[PDB]
Amino acid sequence: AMVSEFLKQAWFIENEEQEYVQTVK
Repeated sequence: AMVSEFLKQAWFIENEEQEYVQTVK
């Protein structure tokens, strides 16, 4: 079978689940 774990997000990227480092306040 062919999975699309990378394609299921490659086109869909939410800011909430985006790549970013934690910055203090």
